[PDB]
Amino acid sequence: DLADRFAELERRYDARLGVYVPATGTTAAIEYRADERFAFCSTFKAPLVAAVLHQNPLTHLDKLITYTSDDIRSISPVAQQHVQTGMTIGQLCDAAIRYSDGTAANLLLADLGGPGGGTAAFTGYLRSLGDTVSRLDAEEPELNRDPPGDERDTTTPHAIALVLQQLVLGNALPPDKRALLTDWMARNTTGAKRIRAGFPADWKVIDKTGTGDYGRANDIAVVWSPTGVPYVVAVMSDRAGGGYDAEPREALLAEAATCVAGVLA
Ligand SMILES: CC1(C)[C@H](C(=O)O)N2C(=O)C[C@H]2S1(=O)=O
Repeated sequence: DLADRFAELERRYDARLGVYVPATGTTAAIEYRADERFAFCSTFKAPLVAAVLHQNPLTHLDKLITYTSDDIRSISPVAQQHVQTGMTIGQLCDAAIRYSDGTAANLLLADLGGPGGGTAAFTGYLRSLGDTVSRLDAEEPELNRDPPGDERDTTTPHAIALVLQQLVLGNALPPDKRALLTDWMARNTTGAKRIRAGFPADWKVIDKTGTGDYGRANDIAVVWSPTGVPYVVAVMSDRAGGGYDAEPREALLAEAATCVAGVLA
């Protein structure tokens, strides 16, 4: 029956909607176009941070990187200011999760090393988790620019909810490292109007946003009930009908999350 509202919301905002919530002991998985392929956009920058953290000791974060003003290419609120200081690996992690800083992301790919500036190694890293579906291919900004139909730079609600589960609630990082990821996602600034705006205020919310062309709007989050029961919620959207220059409708994500809340209480 919840399938009738997702499709109802799909009809209202002229969109395609993806939705996965892993299952608990006490609630069944929520599925809508779950195993269907959506574009990452800026959602990759979350698992990327666990990638550095994991193949790197806690002393790495105080390593400094310098960069030319010809590396700065995507939206980069934090990067274009520090072009003369540099940014330590750690600051680049804060940047890339809290502000979606596009350059910071590209340098953290470079820091994984190997072919196609560290995309090979970063899909690499997704496979250690179980994800044999998702795959990053380009750097910022082409991964947002891909045409709808393309299998490149894509994941699924099913695939990415499961990755997140393992990184925040799971044990795919040791507790010391697991705390940085979660704190950075907990003071994200880009999420105000998506999953956060659909759940009541006494639920706590950590999230990493993504936006693209062809109407792409994306949120992956971990949420906590007033009693402290966690869950994982993945919402993904696009609007190819509207053109390459389609507008992304944020309301659609916040509506869908209110639907999910109804079910989780
Ligand atoms: C600049 C982008 C490629 C992309 C874009 O070009 O549309 N921007 C958004 O809407 C989020 C930012 S981004 O993903 O860094």
